[PDB]
Amino acid sequence: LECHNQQSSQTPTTTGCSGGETNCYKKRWRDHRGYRTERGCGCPSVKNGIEINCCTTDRCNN
Repeated sequence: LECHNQQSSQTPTTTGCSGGETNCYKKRWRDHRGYRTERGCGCPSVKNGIEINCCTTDRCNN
């Protein structure tokens, strides 16, 4: 279980999940004054048009 955390490019870090958590997520969106991005732990959260990708194959945030 190992995932990295590159909050909005900026700087990529390394933070895996634990305590009953083992799911990586890759969500991002850009709207009128509302662009954000997060890729740490998650999975449930999808819609239409935004960008979302869940993974859990040990180091799958590339």
